[PDB]
Amino acid sequence: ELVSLAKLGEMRTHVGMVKRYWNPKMGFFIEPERKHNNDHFVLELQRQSLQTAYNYVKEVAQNNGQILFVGTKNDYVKKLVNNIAKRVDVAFITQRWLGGTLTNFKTLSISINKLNKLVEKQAENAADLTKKENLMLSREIERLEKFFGGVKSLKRLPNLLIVDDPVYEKNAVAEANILRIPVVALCNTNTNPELVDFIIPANNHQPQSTCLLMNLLADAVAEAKAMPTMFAYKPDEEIQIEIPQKKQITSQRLNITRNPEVLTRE
Amino acid sequence: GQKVNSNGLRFGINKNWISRWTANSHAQTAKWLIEDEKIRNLFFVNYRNAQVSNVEIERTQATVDVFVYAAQPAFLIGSENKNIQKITKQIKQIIGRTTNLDLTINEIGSPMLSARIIARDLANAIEARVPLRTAMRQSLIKVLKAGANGIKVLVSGRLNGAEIARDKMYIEGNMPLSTLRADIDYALEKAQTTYGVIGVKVWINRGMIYTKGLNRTPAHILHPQKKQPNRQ
Amino acid sequence: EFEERIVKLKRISKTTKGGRNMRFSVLVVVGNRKGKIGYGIAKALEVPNAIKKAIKAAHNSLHTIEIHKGSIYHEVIGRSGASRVLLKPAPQGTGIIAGGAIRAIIELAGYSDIYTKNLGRNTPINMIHATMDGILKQLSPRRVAILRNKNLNEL
RNA sequence: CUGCUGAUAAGGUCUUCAAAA
RNA sequence: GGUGCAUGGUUGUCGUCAGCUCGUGUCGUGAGAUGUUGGGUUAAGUCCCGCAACGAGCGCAACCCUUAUCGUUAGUUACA
RNA sequence: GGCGAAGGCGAAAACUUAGGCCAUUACUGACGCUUAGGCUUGAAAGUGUGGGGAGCAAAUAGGAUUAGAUACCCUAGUAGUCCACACCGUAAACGAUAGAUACUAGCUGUCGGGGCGAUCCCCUCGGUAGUGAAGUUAACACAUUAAGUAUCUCGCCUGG
RNA sequence: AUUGGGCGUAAAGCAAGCGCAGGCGGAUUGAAAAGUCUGGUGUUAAAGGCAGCUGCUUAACAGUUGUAUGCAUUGGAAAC
Ligand SMILES: [Mg+2]
Ligand SMILES: [Mg+2]
Ligand SMILES: [Mg+2]
Ligand SMILES: [Mg+2]
Ligand SMILES: [Mg+2]
Ligand SMILES: [Mg+2]
Ligand SMILES: [Mg+2]
Ligand SMILES: [Mg+2]
Ligand SMILES: [Mg+2]
Ligand SMILES: [Mg+2]
Ligand SMILES: [Mg+2]
Ligand SMILES: [Mg+2]
Ligand SMILES: [Mg+2]
Ligand SMILES: [Mg+2]
Ligand SMILES: [Mg+2]
Ligand SMILES: [Mg+2]
Ligand SMILES: [Mg+2]
Ligand SMILES: [Mg+2]
Ligand SMILES: [Mg+2]
Ligand SMILES: [Mg+2]
Ligand SMILES: [Mg+2]
Ligand SMILES: [Mg+2]
Ligand SMILES: [Mg+2]
Ligand SMILES: [Mg+2]
Repeated sequence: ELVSLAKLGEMRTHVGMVKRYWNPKMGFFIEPERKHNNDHFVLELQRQSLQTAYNYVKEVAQNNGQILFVGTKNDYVKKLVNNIAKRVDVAFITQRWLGGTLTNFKTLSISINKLNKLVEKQAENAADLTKKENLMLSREIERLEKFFGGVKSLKRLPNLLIVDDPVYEKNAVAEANILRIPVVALCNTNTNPELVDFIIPANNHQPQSTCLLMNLLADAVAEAKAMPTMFAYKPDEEIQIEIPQKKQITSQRLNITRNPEVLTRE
Repeated sequence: GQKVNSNGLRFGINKNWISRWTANSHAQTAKWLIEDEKIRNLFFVNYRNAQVSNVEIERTQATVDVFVYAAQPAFLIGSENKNIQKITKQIKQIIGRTTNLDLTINEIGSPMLSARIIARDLANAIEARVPLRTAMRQSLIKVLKAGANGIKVLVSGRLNGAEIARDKMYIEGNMPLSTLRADIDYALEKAQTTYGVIGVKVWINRGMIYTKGLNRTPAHILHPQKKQPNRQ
Repeated sequence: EFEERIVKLKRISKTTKGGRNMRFSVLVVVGNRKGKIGYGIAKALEVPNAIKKAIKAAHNSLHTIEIHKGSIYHEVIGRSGASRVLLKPAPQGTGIIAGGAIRAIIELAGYSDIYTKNLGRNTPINMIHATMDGILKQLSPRRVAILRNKNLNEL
C-alpha cells in the first residue's frame, strides 16, 4: 500500500495545533477530543484523503496536466519545494505569491516572456554590455529569476494547485477557487474546509510530516511521469527521515503575548 | 504649464535648418527671409490636396533652389505637366525674374509618420464636420499601424461648436519630450470651423537618433524611393 | 447573438487638488435570449471604453437561466439591499409586464410572459441584483423531486 | 506653555452622446 | 471698433516642486480603494526591500551647451 | 470589579429590612407573560416652614484683557450646596436598543455557588466583558447578554 | 402596510417598577358543539357588473339566457 499507519504516527502527521486555534467546521477530521492538547486526527481519514489526492494528481500528470506547487513559508518548506522541483519538472512559486498570478495571468506572462528574452540575450552575449550595463542586466536577471524562476517553464494557466498551508496561501486558494481550478492542501485544524477541494488532514508545523506528505505527492507526480519513486510504496528503511537542526518534538503554538489589544482609547 | 517648442528645442543639434543661405547685408537678409516664408506659405495653404510634408529652400548670391517633399505629387504635376508651370510662374513672381529657379519635387516615402500631413488631415476632418472622437481615433490607429512609436495629438478650441472651450488629448505610446536624442516631429495646424478656430498639435515619435550629427540625412523619406523631378 | 442594451449611464466624479475628475459609468445587460444573461457595470473617462469594459465584465460573468413554458415557474421575491422585486408566473399571452431594469433583464434572459413589480428602491444596479437573485433562487420541479424522492413532479 | 487673534454683498458656467467603426 | 467670459496661438503662477494618471487584476451594493501607502536612501514617485498587486505613460535623472586638467590636429591677422 | 427594576450605592458599628445565585428523591398542580386606566419610586436644579453654615459658588462689586467684555483670568461674595418635614416629577433619566419564551459555530478573561482537594489549574450551573463565522443591515456594525430564526402583549412613528 | 412598513446611529422603546380589566398561554382524557369545515332548504327586488346571442348599415345602445355575496334554519364532521 501507500504508507504505513505506524509510520504516519511516528512522523506525527496526526497532530494538529493547540485546541485554542481551531476552526469548528473542521470537526469531521478530528475524533472526539481528550486530554491531548494538540488536536489529534483520524489516521484512516488521513490515509483515505491522501489516497484520493494521490489518485487525482496521478491522473492529471498522466493526462499531461500542469500542476503548480506553492510554498511561501518557512525556509525548510522553501528548500523542500526546490528539491521537489529538481526531482520533477513541475512549476513552483517559493517566493511570495504575486497578486493575480492566475487571475491576471496575461501580465505575468508578459513578465516571464521578458525574463526569457533577457536570459537568451545574455547567453548570446555581446561586447556592448561592458561592465556597468552588464551588471545591471545581470541584476535584473537575478530579480526576475528569484521571483519567476519556477513559473518561466509554463505558458498557460496550470490545471492544479498544491498548497502547503491554505491559511498562509489564502490568496492562492482564493485565486484557484475564483478560476475554478483544483487545489489540494495540508489542512492543519485552522483552515476553512470549504475553500480546499482535496483536503488532506495533516500537520503543517512539523518539518518531518510536511516533508513526508509533500514528497508523497511528488512521488505520485514522479510515478505518473515515470521515474523511480522516492517515498511511496517503500519500506521503512527507505522511508526513514531525519529532523532538521536549528525528549520529544514540540508542536506547541506559543507566543500569545505578541497579540495586544488594538490601539484604542481616548 | 508652458512648454518650449519641440522643433525649436531640437533645431541646431539633431535637426538641420529648413532654409540654408547666407545673405550679403542686413537689407537683403530681411527680403530673403520674407520671400522664403511667402513661398512656403503658398505651398502649404494652397495646393493642399497633395499632402506637402515640407519644403526646404537653398539660395546663393543669385540662384534659388526649392525642394518640395510631397506625398501625392501627381496633383502638383497636373495633367501632362500643366500646374507645374503655374506654380513655377507663381514662385518666379514671388522672388523675381532676375533669379534662376530650380524647383524640385520629391515623393516622400512612408508619409503616414509625418506630423505635418497628419495634422493637415486632422484639420480637414475637423472642418468637414467629422466627429472628433472618431477622427482622432482613426488617425491614431493609422499612424500606429504605419509602424512608428508613440503619437500625441492635442485638439483644443470651441469643441464641436460648444460655447465653452475644451481640449482633448490622446497619447498612445512612449513620447519622451524632455529627451533630445529622440526623433520627435511636431506640427500645428488651424481647422477653420464655422464656429471659429480649432488648434491641432501633433507630436510624433520616430525612434532615437543614435548617430551624432546635424542630420545631413533624410528623415523618413528613404523607406521607399524618394526620386521625383521637375528640376534641371 | 448575445444582444446588449444600455440600462444606465451615470456621470460620476471625484475631487482632486483643484478641479473634478469626471468619469462615465455604464450598466450593461448582455443576454442571448436563450437562457444566458449577465450584467456589467464599468467606469471610464469616455463612453466607448466604458461600454467596452462593461460588456467585457458582463460576458465574463454569465448565469444560466431555466424557463418553464416561456415563463417563471413559481412566484418569488428577490431581495438585494433595500430593493425588493416580486416576480409572478403569467399565462402565455400577457407578454412582459416589466418596466425598466427588470424589463431589460427579463427580455435579455429570454422569458416571454412575466408579472413583475418593484416594491422597493429604484436604483438600477440594486434592482438588477434583486431580479437576478429572484431568478437564481428559483427551483426547478425536478430538483425538488430528486430532493423529496417524488416521481418527476407527479402528484 | 498657555497675550490677543473679529468679519468677507447677490445670481451663476463647464459636459456635448454612443448610436459605432 | 466691442466682446481674452465665444476662440487658436503665446505667456505668468503654484514650480524645476515632485507629483499626475492609465491598462489588466482584486476588494466594495456604490461613490471609490489597491498599485502611488509601510521601512531605508536621495534634490526627486531616485532606487532598493516589504506588500493583492503586476506593469506602463508624462514628469525626475541622463543624452545637449559652457567653465575647470591634458593629448592630438593648424600656426596667420595669433604667439615670436 | 460587586449589588438594584431604574435613579443610585464606597470611613466603622448596631438594629430593622429587600431581592438574587446553586442543589433539591419534598409540596401546591398552569396558580404564568404582557398590561390601556390606577398606584409606587424617580439625578441635579427649584419651592414652603424650621435649623445649620467650614469649603465652594449662580446673582453682585472691583481689578485685568479687549475696538467693546454685561464673558474666559484674579480678589471678594448672597441665595444654594447640608439636616428634618412637605412639594416639584423633568435629564444625552443612554446599552440612544420594552418585557417574556424556544433555537443557532467557536475562542480568550473575569465574578459567585457546587464537584475534587495546597495555591495554581479541571468540570457543571449562572452574572458581567472582549474577539469572532453563519445570519441581519443603507453602511457603521450586532453577532448565544443579538440589531439572527419566530411567537405573544404593551408603548410609539408617518416630510421640514 | 389585515393582505402589505418600521422604532441603536435617519420620525418613532414611556425614566423605572407593583400591577386590576383586556389580549395570549404547558401536557393527557371525556362531553357538548360557541367559533371552523361541509350537505339540503328559504332569501338576498328589478335594473347595473362578467360570459354567450339577437337587432339596429357594424358599433355606442337596446333586448335575451346564464352568472355570485351574505343571513337564517336543519342535517353531519370533531383535527385546531
Ligand atoms: Mg495648494
Ligand atoms: Mg494684543
Ligand atoms: Mg458685521
Ligand atoms: Mg482667460
Ligand atoms: Mg501620491
Ligand atoms: Mg497596502
Ligand atoms: Mg510599492
Ligand atoms: Mg436638590
Ligand atoms: Mg462689573
Ligand atoms: Mg478670546
Ligand atoms: Mg474666591
Ligand atoms: Mg430664594
Ligand atoms: Mg423626556
Ligand atoms: Mg445615568
Ligand atoms: Mg463585535
Ligand atoms: Mg406639517
Ligand atoms: Mg417606512
Ligand atoms: Mg431619533
Ligand atoms: Mg429604555
Ligand atoms: Mg426616550
Ligand atoms: Mg410583573
Ligand atoms: Mg389579568
Ligand atoms: Mg339583483
Ligand atoms: Mg344592457
